[PDB]
Amino acid sequence: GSSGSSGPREPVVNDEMCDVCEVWTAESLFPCRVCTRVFHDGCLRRMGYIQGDSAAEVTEMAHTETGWSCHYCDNINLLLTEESGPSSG
Ligand SMILES: [Zn+2]
Ligand SMILES: [Zn+2]
Repeated sequence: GSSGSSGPREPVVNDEMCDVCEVWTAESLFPCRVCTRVFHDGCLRRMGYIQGDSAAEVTEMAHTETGWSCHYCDNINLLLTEESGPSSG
């Protein structure tokens, strides 16, 4: 194979490291910032998590404070009809 890596000084460890890249960036990380679990939208579609035809007229609107909310959070922040269907009870 091949080997070659040194440096007894390891970089800071942040819990906000992509689960597919394990890397962060100054700017806001996707999907969200607060949501501990961070994963690049592309890392999902690529690997094989989404691969769904979700043609939309939007590129990336997560960074913003009030934009897209990942599944984990699934917050009803966005102002729009979110008719839900909970188990009849
Ligand atoms: Zn990633
Ligand atoms: Zn989220």
